[PDB]
Amino acid sequence: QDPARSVRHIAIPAHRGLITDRNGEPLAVSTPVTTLWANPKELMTAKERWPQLAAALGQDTKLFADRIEQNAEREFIYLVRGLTPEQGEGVIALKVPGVYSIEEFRRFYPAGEVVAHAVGFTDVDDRGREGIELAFDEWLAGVPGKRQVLKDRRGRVIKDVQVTKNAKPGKTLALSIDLRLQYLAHRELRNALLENGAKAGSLVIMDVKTGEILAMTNQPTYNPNNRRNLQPAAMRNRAMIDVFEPGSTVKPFSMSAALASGRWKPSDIVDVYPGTLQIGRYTIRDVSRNSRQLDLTGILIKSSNVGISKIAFDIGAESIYSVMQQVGLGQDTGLGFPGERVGNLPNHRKWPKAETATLAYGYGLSVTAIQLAHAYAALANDGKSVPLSMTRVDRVPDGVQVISPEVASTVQGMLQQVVEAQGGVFRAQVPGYHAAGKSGTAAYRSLFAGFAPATDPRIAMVVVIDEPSKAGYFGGLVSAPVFSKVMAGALRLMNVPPDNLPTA
Repeated sequence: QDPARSVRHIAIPAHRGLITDRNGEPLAVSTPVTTLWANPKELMTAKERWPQLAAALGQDTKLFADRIEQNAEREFIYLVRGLTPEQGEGVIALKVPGVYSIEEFRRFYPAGEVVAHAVGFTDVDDRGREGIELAFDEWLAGVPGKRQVLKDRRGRVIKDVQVTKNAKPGKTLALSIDLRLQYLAHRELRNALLENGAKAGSLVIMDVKTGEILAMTNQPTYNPNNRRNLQPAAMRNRAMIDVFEPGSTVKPFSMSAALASGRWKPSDIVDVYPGTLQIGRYTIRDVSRNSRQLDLTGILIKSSNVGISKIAFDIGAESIYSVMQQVGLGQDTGLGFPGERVGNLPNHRKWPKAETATLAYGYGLSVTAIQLAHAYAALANDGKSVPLSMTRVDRVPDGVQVISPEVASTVQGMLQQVVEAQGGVFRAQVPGYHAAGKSGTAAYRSLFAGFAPATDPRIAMVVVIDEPSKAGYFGGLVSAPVFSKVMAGALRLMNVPPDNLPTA
């Protein structure tokens, strides 16, 4: 016979660590629940109790009975996982022979859909599946304990023996996300999609000095507390997973290389007439073709592919590739989110003219919205690229000085003109502040990337609107007004003073 007594092991689930926003607002909270297990050998002695037990478990009478009967020779099965503690005590109070309980936890997400992708969610086993819950799973999960119970020959629990290993609680995590800014970004991106009839979109806000991600929202979104019917489209963390060719939004990096070469200054003029440039078989074409001479700021205002290409041929692709690589376009962010996409930054030993030109005006490389925002953050932070963080930064790390402060300041002023000057991106203007930025077109994505205050930058932001299909309230670039609204609120939520003084 089997021994009259045996010492069996039961895991002790650990309490998963609290996730908060940067201000301590709870974002993911472990909630006590009760799991019930049973010894079928004992249940088989108390069959008249089964229907009441099945009812208390929310299970069908006959499906429940079938399950016990088919497991009659086992000494352990789960009856139900994750009942409320109240529902649990109700089941336990039936006093059915062979019914036992385990204290576990399940997550609740107080901000729900507002921060769905960034926070992510746990699986049925309380394990991180998406977002920060996934990226920091080991930190948040801790380590289960193990305890021993004395059982008899038929698996009846006689008593607790001891705990052999205590559970190590999961550890707390404060995100860089500011829920105040995340709500503003979530609301405005949702409104922009509705008014533009768009498929999807993303918005990222970064602190340019600290590398912190202050907001990251995508549409569609979902309620992580109720995923019954959640469609895969909604679950996608587009800001980190969708790659696209950034188009004219990378011209400022080409310009930074031009100004660093020693060969170009902002007042220089390039003749871009007639809005095309033939290089062998290939023709470089501007979208708008109403220009002849443009200064360097003009090339940006007009999104002149021709103009930036002539500059690129003069300075060489290598110098542009170097800046783009160093600011992180097509490069690992270091954020450690499994499944994050890196995109691609093409390299060559001998750069063909077509590849040089297209790199310079943003085709042939592919990036994510996070990378684009980090790149603009370096430009905004006087050329210093601080590593990205999704967690609160108290001690600011050194950044790599990727662009000289002087070149960065010059480009900031050019991008301020892109927003402010006649012919520029009118609806990107941020009332009460000077803002700086650049539009582009990634079945298209509308892109806007920028920062503010333009003369002393604090915040960088990228807006991506995927496949707009309906006319919005304002004309012009679809993503521009979203930048305007979100930047206006974010700057004020952060108490950033206006930089548009009357000449002081």
